[PDB]
Amino acid sequence: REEAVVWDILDEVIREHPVLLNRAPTLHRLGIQAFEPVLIEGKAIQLHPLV
Amino acid sequence: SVTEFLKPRLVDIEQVSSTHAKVTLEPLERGFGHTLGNALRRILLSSMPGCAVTEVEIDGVLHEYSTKEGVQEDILEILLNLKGLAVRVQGKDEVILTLNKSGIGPVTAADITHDGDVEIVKPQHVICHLTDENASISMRIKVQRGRGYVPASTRRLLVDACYSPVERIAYNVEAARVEQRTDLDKLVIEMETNGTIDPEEAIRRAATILAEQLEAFV
Amino acid sequence: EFLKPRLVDIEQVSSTHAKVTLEPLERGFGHTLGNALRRILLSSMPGCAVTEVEIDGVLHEYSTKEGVQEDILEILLNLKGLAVRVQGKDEVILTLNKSGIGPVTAADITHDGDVEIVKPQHVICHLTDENASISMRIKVQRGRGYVPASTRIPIGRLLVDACYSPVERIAYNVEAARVEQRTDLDKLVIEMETNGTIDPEEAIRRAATILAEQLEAFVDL
Amino acid sequence: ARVTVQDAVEKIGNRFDLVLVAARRARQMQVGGKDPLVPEENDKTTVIALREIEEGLINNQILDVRERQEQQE
Amino acid sequence: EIKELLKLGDLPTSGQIRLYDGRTGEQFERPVTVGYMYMLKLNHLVDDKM
Amino acid sequence: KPLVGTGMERAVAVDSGVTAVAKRGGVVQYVDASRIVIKVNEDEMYPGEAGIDIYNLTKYTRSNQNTCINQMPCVSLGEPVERGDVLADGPSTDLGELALGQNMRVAFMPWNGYNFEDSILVSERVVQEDRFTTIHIQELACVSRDTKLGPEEITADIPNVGEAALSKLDESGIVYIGAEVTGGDILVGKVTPKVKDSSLRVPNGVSGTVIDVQVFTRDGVEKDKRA
Amino acid sequence: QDVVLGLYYMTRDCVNAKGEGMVLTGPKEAERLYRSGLASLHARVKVRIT
Repeated sequence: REEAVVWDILDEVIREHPVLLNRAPTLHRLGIQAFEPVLIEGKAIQLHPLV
Repeated sequence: SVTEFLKPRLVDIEQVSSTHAKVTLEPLERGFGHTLGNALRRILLSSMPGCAVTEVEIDGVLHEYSTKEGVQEDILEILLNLKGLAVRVQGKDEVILTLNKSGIGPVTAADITHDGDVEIVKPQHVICHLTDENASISMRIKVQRGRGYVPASTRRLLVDACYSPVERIAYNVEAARVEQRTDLDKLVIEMETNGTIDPEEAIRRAATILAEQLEAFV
Repeated sequence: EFLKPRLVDIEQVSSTHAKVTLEPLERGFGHTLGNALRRILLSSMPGCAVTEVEIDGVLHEYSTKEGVQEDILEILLNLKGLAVRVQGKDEVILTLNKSGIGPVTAADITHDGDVEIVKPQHVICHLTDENASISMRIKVQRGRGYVPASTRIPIGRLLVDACYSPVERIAYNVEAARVEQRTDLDKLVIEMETNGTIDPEEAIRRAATILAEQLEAFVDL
Repeated sequence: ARVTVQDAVEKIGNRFDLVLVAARRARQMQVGGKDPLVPEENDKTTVIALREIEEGLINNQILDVRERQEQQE
Repeated sequence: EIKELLKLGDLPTSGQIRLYDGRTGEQFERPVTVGYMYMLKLNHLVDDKM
Repeated sequence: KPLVGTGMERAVAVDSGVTAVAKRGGVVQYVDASRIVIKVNEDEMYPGEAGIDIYNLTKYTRSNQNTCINQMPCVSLGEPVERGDVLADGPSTDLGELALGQNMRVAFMPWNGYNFEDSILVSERVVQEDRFTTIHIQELACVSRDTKLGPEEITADIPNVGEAALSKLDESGIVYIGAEVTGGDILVGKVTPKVKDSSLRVPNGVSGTVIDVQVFTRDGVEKDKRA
Repeated sequence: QDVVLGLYYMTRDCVNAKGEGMVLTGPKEAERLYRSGLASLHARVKVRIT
């Protein structure tokens, strides 16, 4: 249902949990890194530009 | 629900010791963080009622690119050091001061004549160095009240009067969320002054100016 | 010690839009209040966009009514292009009933008291038949910003996008004021565009009200 | 609130004993008992374990002495 | 021929008009190329992908 | 109407027959979103078997990339037309010219790094004018086979579901035309006889509004009231 | 690509503009000048750094 309490719970469970990001043609070992998520509206992954 | 806008109140003032200031504001309506940042930035930047150094003459020097012996530094360099000087003044408009001293050593801001009204805020700041037993320093510093940054060409050796007490003003905008709220703005004011006034009161003075400029409207 | 401006001039240079003038202002306040008022007058104003329209002979929004030439969707966009003024209510229902061969403009809407149309000659749609009558009931309510129908969401009540904005085109140009025994006085000229729903004096006054409340957020009055 | 684990590697230079020591301590702090010896910032026991690494008071030796003494008790 | 068509209009010949930020509200230096491009939407829509 | 065209939109918009190509010229008597009636000029038209013409427009219907294919009339009422010309505009056609996307006001400047690699930035004015707004059509299928322990009933009686899940149905269990459906509600109640729910739902995460219900039935079975 | 363009534009020396040929005690008032518009972005100026 995505009620009023669940989003605060999601911001609880993210805060210090890394995830792995991965472009599919993985050439070398910077093809996969780790990031701490920050929740963004919309439907597309925002990604730090230098990386 | 057309008049209501989400009035922020300042969640914290992470202030660092004397004049370094980091002031945050949240939550804000979509867009208004930039107009508040730009308004407070331009108002604190170009229009602040303050006082500074305006013109200094040397009693034995009639040129900018000149020197007096016994001094490790130059007169352009002490123009930089006098631009760094920070003074609060009583409601009298102008007053002349001086630096009449004969003595070996660094010349500090406390070794200026005190002269009643004028309160030097940083006695630890050093103007110039003297080293010889007979090299005497003597000049005539003239403060003035004003409301901006007045350069030399816009206007005896001239001093650009940085009347505004602020030294760095900058603001970033990050996202800050309330319950179901999609995109609400957050104002982060990072700011340094010269220490002639505490920074939060300077923010309130700038807001007071713009409040009068809107008091004419509504 | 700064010189406060006053609402010195309002000039209805056209039926849609007008120019206003701020005078006198000091140095630095020109671009300051110019960017400020431009950003507020684009950002958040009152408005009277169209929200929900219930056309009678319509099941869903992608059908096509017999006797009108356009799609019903294009009729909905032409209803979106409508401008309307209210005074005292936050919502209202309107009425359109018309048959016969001819264009169908907003001037055929029932012209109930505080409801006011400022562009009557705008077309909604055309017809083709002697006897095929469109008949729609239009809910118009107040609002602010942009409310797409996916957010806030009967089978006949269609939902269109909310276009709460009285303005499109805002500009400001600074210049000098009169001599007046004091130079560096800045004449602020705001040139705005309005469909005809909000008076420019009311617009600039509400803008000042909003930005004054946002300064009220921490400084006292 | 933690961005780099550089100082953790400055205290244990092997960078893989880092992972085992921090994981062992954070497991023993996760499910039950043996409270963290640092103030927390409403953050998970991963960041707590690495933070107690960078305070120096966690390595393989402290876990050896404490697990051995809990065995003795 | 493009210069002649621009000269028919009110726009300057080089096409580089000065513009203004909404954030700062002041003039960018080095006036910029604006205009009207015909653009297209492609069928890689995000909710198909995500 | 693309600004910087090539002069090749005419031949494309004529020969790719998504528009209403006038087989004979004349004067248009009747215009509708459904159809266009063509009264032919007399010299262009046979003495015997004479009559007039009617062009049926193709309405909202499914494409093959699940986009929208639809025609719209471009000629006003009572109008001279010439033989071999468009009469109604279809998908991405305007007045006999191929109009794929839209012309927009555009600027080339680095803006806060939001355009970092190749990132096109779009102002909110574009989505407020609803002018990248597009239409997709999904064809959701549901079948009624017959396997062991019974056939596959199309009733509305569904075990352990909310009445809100039932409320967007008829008496039988097929959705009314015009329901603003949401992701997860039931279109057709399909039950497995044991009995267990396996009814057709919306694919998860999309909106929509039902425009049409096709129903086919193999011969030998009675139909309910909605069929 | 973008940020390196902005940096290369930010450190270069035009021969003359507003503020060319004065002195400044610190980079804080350099930023205060550039946000004012009372100087160039870039002009060969003797300042104090540390």
